[PDB]
Amino acid sequence: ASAQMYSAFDFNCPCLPGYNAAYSAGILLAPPLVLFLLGLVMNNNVSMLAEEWKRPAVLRYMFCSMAQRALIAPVVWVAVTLLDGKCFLCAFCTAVPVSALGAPGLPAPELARLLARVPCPEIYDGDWLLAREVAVRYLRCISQALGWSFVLLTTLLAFVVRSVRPCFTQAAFLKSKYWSHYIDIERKLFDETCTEHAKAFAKVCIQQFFEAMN
Amino acid sequence: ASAQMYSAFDFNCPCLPGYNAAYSAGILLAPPLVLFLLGLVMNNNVSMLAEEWKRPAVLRYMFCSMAQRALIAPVVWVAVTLLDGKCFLCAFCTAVPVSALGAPGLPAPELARLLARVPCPEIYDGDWLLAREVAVRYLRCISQALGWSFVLLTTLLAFVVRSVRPCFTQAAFLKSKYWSHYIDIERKLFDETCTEHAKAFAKVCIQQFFEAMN
Amino acid sequence: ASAQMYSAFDFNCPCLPGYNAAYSAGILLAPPLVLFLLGLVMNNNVSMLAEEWKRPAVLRYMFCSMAQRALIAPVVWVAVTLLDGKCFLCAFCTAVPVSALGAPGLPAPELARLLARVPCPEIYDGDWLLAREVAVRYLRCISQALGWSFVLLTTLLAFVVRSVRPCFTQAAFLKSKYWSHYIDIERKLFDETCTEHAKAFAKVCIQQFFEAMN
Amino acid sequence: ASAQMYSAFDFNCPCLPGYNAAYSAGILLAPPLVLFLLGLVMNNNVSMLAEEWKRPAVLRYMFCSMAQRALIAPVVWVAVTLLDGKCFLCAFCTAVPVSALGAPGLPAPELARLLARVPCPEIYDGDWLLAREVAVRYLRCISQALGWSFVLLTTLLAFVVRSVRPCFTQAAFLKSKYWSHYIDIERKLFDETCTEHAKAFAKVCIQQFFEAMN
Amino acid sequence: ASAQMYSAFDFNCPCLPGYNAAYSAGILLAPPLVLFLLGLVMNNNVSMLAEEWKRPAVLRYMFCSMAQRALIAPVVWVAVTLLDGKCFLCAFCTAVPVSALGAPGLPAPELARLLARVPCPEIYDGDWLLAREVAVRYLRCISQALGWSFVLLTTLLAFVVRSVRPCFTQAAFLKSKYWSHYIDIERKLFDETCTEHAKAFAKVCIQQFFEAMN
Amino acid sequence: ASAQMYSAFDFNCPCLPGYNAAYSAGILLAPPLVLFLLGLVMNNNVSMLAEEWKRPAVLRYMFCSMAQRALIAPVVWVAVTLLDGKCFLCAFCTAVPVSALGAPGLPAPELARLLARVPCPEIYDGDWLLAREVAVRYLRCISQALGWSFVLLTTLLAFVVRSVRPCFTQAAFLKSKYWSHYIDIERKLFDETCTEHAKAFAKVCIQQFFEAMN
Amino acid sequence: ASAQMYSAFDFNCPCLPGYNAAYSAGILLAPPLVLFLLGLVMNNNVSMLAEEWKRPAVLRYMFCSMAQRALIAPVVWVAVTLLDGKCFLCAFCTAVPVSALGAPGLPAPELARLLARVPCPEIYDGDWLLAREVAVRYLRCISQALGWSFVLLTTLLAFVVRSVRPCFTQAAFLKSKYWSHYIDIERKLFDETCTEHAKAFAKVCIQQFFEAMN
Amino acid sequence: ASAQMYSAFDFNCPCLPGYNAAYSAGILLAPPLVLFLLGLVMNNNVSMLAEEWKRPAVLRYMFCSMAQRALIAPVVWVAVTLLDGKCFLCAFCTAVPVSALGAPGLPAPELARLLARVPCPEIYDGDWLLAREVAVRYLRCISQALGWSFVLLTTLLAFVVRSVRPCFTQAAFLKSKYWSHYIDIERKLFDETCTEHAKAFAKVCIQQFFEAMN
Ligand SMILES: CCCCCCCC/C=C\CCCCCCCC(=O)O[C@@H](COC(=O)CCCCCCCCCCCCCCC)COP(=O)([O-])OCC[N+](C)(C)C
Ligand SMILES: CCCCCCCC/C=C\CCCCCCCC(=O)O[C@@H](COC(=O)CCCCCCCCCCCCCCC)COP(=O)([O-])OCC[N+](C)(C)C
Ligand SMILES: CCCCCCCC/C=C\CCCCCCCC(=O)O[C@@H](COC(=O)CCCCCCCCCCCCCCC)COP(=O)([O-])OCC[N+](C)(C)C
Ligand SMILES: CCCCCCCC/C=C\CCCCCCCC(=O)O[C@@H](COC(=O)CCCCCCCCCCCCCCC)COP(=O)([O-])OCC[N+](C)(C)C
Ligand SMILES: CCCCCCCC/C=C\CCCCCCCC(=O)O[C@@H](COC(=O)CCCCCCCCCCCCCCC)COP(=O)([O-])OCC[N+](C)(C)C
Ligand SMILES: CCCCCCCC/C=C\CCCCCCCC(=O)O[C@@H](COC(=O)CCCCCCCCCCCCCCC)COP(=O)([O-])OCC[N+](C)(C)C
Repeated sequence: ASAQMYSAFDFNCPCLPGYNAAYSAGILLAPPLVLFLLGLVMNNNVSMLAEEWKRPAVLRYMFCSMAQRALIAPVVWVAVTLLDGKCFLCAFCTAVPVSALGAPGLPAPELARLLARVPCPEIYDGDWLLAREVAVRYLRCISQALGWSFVLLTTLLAFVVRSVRPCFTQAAFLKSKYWSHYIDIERKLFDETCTEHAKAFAKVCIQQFFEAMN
Repeated sequence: ASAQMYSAFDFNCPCLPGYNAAYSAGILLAPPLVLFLLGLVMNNNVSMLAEEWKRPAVLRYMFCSMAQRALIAPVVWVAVTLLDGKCFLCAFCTAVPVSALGAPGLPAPELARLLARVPCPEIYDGDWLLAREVAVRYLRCISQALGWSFVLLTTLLAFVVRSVRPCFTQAAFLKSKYWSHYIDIERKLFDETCTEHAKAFAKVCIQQFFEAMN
Repeated sequence: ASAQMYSAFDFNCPCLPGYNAAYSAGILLAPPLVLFLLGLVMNNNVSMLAEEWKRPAVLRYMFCSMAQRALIAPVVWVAVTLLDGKCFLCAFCTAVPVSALGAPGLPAPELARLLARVPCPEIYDGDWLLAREVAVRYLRCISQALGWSFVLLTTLLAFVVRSVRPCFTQAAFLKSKYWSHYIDIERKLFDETCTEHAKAFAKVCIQQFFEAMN
Repeated sequence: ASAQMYSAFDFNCPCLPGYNAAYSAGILLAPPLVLFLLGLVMNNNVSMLAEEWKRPAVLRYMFCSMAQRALIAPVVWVAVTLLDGKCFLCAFCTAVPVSALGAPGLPAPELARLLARVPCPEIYDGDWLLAREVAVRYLRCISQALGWSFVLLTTLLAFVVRSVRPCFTQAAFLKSKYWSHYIDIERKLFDETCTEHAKAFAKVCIQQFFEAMN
Repeated sequence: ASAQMYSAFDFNCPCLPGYNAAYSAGILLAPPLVLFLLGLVMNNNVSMLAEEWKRPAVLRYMFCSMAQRALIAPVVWVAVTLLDGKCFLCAFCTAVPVSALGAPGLPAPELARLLARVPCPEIYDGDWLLAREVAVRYLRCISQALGWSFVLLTTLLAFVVRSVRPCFTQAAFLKSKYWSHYIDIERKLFDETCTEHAKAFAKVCIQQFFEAMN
Repeated sequence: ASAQMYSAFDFNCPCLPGYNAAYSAGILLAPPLVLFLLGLVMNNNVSMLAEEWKRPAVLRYMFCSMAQRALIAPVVWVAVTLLDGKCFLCAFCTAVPVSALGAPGLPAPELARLLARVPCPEIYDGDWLLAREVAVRYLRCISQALGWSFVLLTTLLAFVVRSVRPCFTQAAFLKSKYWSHYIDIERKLFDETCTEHAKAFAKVCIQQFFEAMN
Repeated sequence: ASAQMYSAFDFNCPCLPGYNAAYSAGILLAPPLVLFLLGLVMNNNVSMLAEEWKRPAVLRYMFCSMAQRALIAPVVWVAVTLLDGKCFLCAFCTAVPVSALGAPGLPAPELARLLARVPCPEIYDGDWLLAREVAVRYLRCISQALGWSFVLLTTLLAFVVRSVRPCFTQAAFLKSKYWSHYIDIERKLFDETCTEHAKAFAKVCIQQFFEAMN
Repeated sequence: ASAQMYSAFDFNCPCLPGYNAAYSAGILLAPPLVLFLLGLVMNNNVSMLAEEWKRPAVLRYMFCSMAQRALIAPVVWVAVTLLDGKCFLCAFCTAVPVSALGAPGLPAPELARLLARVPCPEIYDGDWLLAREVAVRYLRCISQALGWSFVLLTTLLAFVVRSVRPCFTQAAFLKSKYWSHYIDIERKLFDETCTEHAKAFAKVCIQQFFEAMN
């Protein structure tokens, strides 16, 4: 439910020397933060939970669970961005070593107005000190290697929580389990009494509804 | 049920210096207002609700509920417009800084008749003071950043109503729950009596229908 | 069941100065009128309804209902025509301000024989006083804005009938409800007697059908 | 089951001055007549119906019904032909006003051998007195307007038969209803007796079929 | 099950002056004759039927039925050939009036070696006395008109057999009906006795199959 | 299950004067012979059938049946080859009458090295005595006519076996019918005894499997 | 499950005079050997079978069965390779008769460095002694003929094992049949006892699980 | 669940002489290691297993099983990389024998800056000592041969574990089987008691929920 957005969600990368960090860093942080606290609003175990959490048990449970199953969305929508390589080229294009690993120099301020124009766009000035195909696929390299290094740092970190017992014990987990299926039971518990008691005054008001004219 | 309309619904953007604000602001406000008060007409809990709401309980409920589930359509059809970037370029094209972040100047009134012609269309005059690919993807940038900032302002705002108790208490919600499944019950309550009582005069009039000729 | 016709139903727009109003206004009025009184012929509650409606109750009901559910087809097939913009350009092409918002003039009658040739077709004469891409997408603008203004005038108008009680009361609606499922009941009421009574003379004539030769 | 034939069924339009009326009028009349009396052969209530209809009741029913449900095929396969515009251009191409609404004249007989060559084909002679794109889309206009005027003349006419009582009364309709489900009942009536009586001589001849060798 | 073959079944039309009649008339007669007596071999009511039909009742039935339901395949695979127009152009290309309705003449035998080369192929000699696009779409015209005239001659002829009583009476049809479901009954009649009697010697030979080693 | 192979199974046609007969006749005989004796290996009524068929009843049955239902594969994969026309052009390309029905002559041996190069390939030498499009579509003609003549010779021949009684009588067919469903019955006959008798020693060995440690 | 791999599995054919035999013979032997002993690992009747097959009955059965049903994969993935013709051209390209059936000669070692470059690749040197289209489609011929000759040698060989009794008798086949459905029976035999006995200590440990706090 | 990632997961191959080994070896090791210890986190038999595995039976089981079924993902995502040939060309491009099997030499350091630019990219310098199509499809050869040699080394190695008894005996496997379906049984064991005991205080608190106002 994350990578599908990346198919049609376009990317812009404004080639202006100094706004790049914004639009670059803007797209890598916002969707995670919005995806995180959006799926959290979907789990129905949230509403009353913060209600009684301010008056002064299960105080350390029923919040770690939501924190886990709702924290899979951001970590995937932040890894797929790195592996593509369009979010990284847009940002650090202004800091590629020119005279080496690219020869002649140029003035300082105008150069930033030149090298900043070497993402994907077809408005790049061209020849001097750099060929566009050589600049890219070098920054795309550093992203993907830095990318895979990220997911190792997470998937390994997902091996301790599901293998160690942070808040997984019979202190409140078992007790909180007692809250599991009472509420939905209360849905079909009072509903039968509610639906039945509605039948009490049903026939009473229904008097004129039987027949008369027909 | 919102983004699907944006697939085939064309966009025009009339390159005339002064009507742009209309056609731009026209398309960003109308569909929300029409989508809002259209889904509201779909919920069957609306008809009698305004009926008795003028004679002088549940006065503060049964209207907030409809206001919520029917207010998801506009907020999505107003975010997708920003992220695309065709509604914003059409409007503020007349206020892009020319001499900087774009050099030679020109007369005032004719310039508005020139810069106003730089959306998507292929009738742009061209060279002076601006390249068309540089104008766009700078306004497309400001939209998307302003766009994501919008949805954060909403999805976070969708975290207080579903986590705080605005009109969520046992004052009328429980009482209004008693109105929940009586009406549909009344559908199949009098129907059995109605369908049965119809069988009363059925055999009476059916006398000549048994047989005679055959 | 309306917009699907607009996919393959071609459009012609004859570039002749004076027939345009016909073929333009012809296509915007006829399909509504034919769609309206066609779906009306589909509701089975129509046949006897006009029968007894001329001899001199439910006189103000059982006709407003059909008038509603069968009046959704035209209002949609008349909004989709405006939003496209091909029905409006074909008509008012002869009244676009030339010397402004388009320079040199020309004779009166021949001009109508020129400006009338600027819809979609690729037979337009060309240069003088107007560029074809500038004429269109200005009339396409006025249509869409006028279009959305239409649907607001209707969807809002669809909020009073479903929220006010024009003919929605227990004067004949409840009485007319008594006619609801008697007729279809009469279908399977006399059918069992008819199908049964057919079995009366069945065995009588079936005498020679048992066996003899075999 | 009508418009589908129009997808792959090719059209020819022989550009010969005098056969056009044949091939034009030929394709607009034949498929209706063949579609009409073809679906009539499908309704199983036809066979004996004409049998006893010549020896000298239901004499005015059981033929109007078939005449209705089998007369929907032609009226649709004759409207779709008009709206397309390829059946009309092929016919009246020889009678388009040349000197006006099209300038120099020509000899009479050769002209018919020229104007007759202006349907779709790419063998048109060209320049004089008419541009091919102007001839078509003027005759295509007159067809579609004449087309929609047709379907109004029919769909309105389909509003009197389903709203007036031509042969819809309890004179023979109810009596003819008695013939409704006897015949199919006679199918499974004698079949059980036939299938059963077959079991009579079944075991009789089956004597040598039990066992002996095995 | 007929027109589907016409999709991939290629057509050749050998442009040789004198073999055309063969390959043309060859493809219009053979598939009907093969389709006719092929579906006839599918109806299981054929095998014994010709068996006892030579020793010297139902003598005039049980053969007309097969003759009808198996004669729908050829009549459709012979109409679709005409309407296409590739079977007719291939044959009568040698008899198109040249000097009229097409000017200069030529020698007799070589002309047949020229006009015979004007089907679809792109090896036509060209200019003299005929343009290839004018020859075709004139013979394609005569086919389609002659084609529709055919299907009228058949579908009308299909209105007398299903409306008159050629061999539809209670002379052998009812008697032959007695043969309808006895045979398939005999399938599951002796099968139960056969399957049962097989169980007789089943346990007898199964003696060593119970157990011993295990 | 035959024509599907002809879709992707490529064809080569080596243009060498003297190997053509091999690769041509090679592909028309092998797949039939392999398809024939392959489907024969699929019918489970084959294994023991040849077993007891050599020791010295049903001797003339139970082999004609397999010979029929397994001989439908080759006759279809040998007709589809003719109708295509690529198997025939590849073979008899060396025997097309050149000086007539095609003018100047040439030496004998080199000519065979030329005319042999006129299948589909684009390495044909060209001009003299023959145009490539005229050679093909003449041999493709003779194949298809010879092809349809084949299938008539078979489908008609399929009308005598299914209408005459070659080995269709109550001499061994009825007796062999007694072998029909005993074997599969023997599958579920001893299986119940086998599966049951397995339960004998099941509980005996299962002693240590109940419980002890747990 | 074999030919599907051949769709996307690319082929390389390194045009180097002397490695061709390796990469050619490498791809024709390995996949068979890996497919053979891979499907063998899938049949669950293999594990214990080799276990007791070394300590010193069914010694000649239960291994021939696996050898058959798991030997269908290689024989198909080795026939499809021949019929394509890309595995054979890659190998024997260095041994095509040049001076005949292809004229001028050349030095020995360099020639091998030339003729070795005439597979599919577009780096072939060209003119002398051979045209690339003539070399291929001659080796492609010898493969396909040699290919079909292969499958005849196998499918015929598949007619003796399924028609003769190599290891098909009541010596161990019937005895080994007794091992057929005991093991899976043992799955659901001890499972019911295991699942039941688990219920023994279930209620014992479940004491504190009933209720107390709630 | 492995090869699907290889469809859209792009590949970069940065043509810089010395980073190639990193990006090459980086992509061949990381996904295996991440796929391995990711599927391991999916098997629910892992959590408590490491818990009690540190306090100082089944000590040598319940870890070999997970090690097997979760070690199929890496071995497939490491074989598909070799067979493609894009991971190997990217690495060893700097060590292809130039003067042989490719003539003139060049300086040492610049040469590495040239030969390193001969993967897929279209920035290769060109002519001297090597043609790009000859370099590739020679390294692609060595990969595929080395590739198939790999999978033989594994699939054969997968024949001993499933045919020998490493940890497959009745020492702890049978005992560990006793842990198989108790836990899920404990899910629906205490749940019925938990769901039931919830019904204890259900009616107690439900007192005010029956009726009063209605
Ligand atoms: C068509 C569909 C497309 C498919 C996509 C294909 C491509 C796929 C590519 C890659 C797939 C990678 C999968 C990753 C592993 C997922 C599991 C996981 O992580 O769960 C853990 C998450 O919670 C944590 O414990 C981690 C928290 C670490 C902090 C990270 C900061 C994030 C904020 C951003 C700031 C960054 C700033 C720094 C910027 C550098 C634990 O929760 P869980 O509930 O126990 O997990 C259950 C695991 N299970 C589900 C298997 C059992
Ligand atoms: C193929 C399909 C395409 C998919 C699209 C993919 C792209 C998706 C992109 C983005 C997705 C973004 C999702 C947003 C969050 C939705 C939820 C929500 O907001 O609900 C809230 C809405 O009601 C409110 O409380 C907000 C009201 C704020 C006022 C906004 C003005 C709007 C008028 C316009 C004037 C603007 C003028 C100013 C112009 C700047 C609360 O109601 P709820 O019932 O409690 O919500 C339940 C939430 N749940 C559903 C999860 C539980
Ligand atoms: C993918 C699919 C494609 C879809 C197509 C999309 C395009 C659609 C475009 C258009 C759709 C138009 C629909 C038309 C209305 C149909 C109903 C109707 O007409 O029934 C009537 C027909 O019988 C009559 O009463 C009319 C007879 C008039 C005579 C006409 C001459 C015809 C002969 C030719 C000579 C011409 C010579 C003159 C030449 C100028 C009455 O019968 P009914 O049984 O009561 O009808 C029930 C109606 N109901 C079904 C709703 C209840
Ligand atoms: C994707 C699918 C493609 C669809 C195709 C779309 C295109 C469709 C185009 C057209 C459709 C046309 C349909 C035709 C009508 C069919 C019905 C019929 O004819 O039955 C009759 C046939 O038997 C006869 O009575 C006729 C015999 C006349 C002799 C003809 C010679 C044929 C031999 C050749 C020598 C020629 C030599 C002369 C050369 C000039 C009677 O039998 P029935 O059992 O009572 O019929 C039941 C009718 N029902 C089925 C409705 C109830
Ligand atoms: C997408 C799918 C593609 C569809 C394809 C579309 C194209 C279709 C085109 C054409 C379809 C043609 C169908 C043909 C008829 C089939 C029936 C038949 O023949 O059965 C008979 C076959 O057995 C025989 O009796 C014939 C034996 C004659 C010997 C032929 C030599 C063959 C060896 C080669 C050497 C050649 C050397 C000489 C070279 C010149 C009898 O057996 P049956 O069991 O009683 O048959 C039941 C019939 N039924 C099934 C209807 C009841
Ligand atoms: C659309 C879908 C695409 C399809 C793809 C098509 C292409 C397919 C192409 C090829 C398919 C190849 C299949 C391989 C066989 C799989 C089975 C197997 O191996 O299981 C074994 C794995 O565990 C082991 O025993 C092997 C461990 C060896 C160490 C390898 C190092 C790996 C680390 C990397 C470092 C490398 C460093 C060195 C670099 C050179 C045993 O476990 P099992 O549970 O008993 O297996 C059951 C087998 N069964 C499943 C049949 C019963």
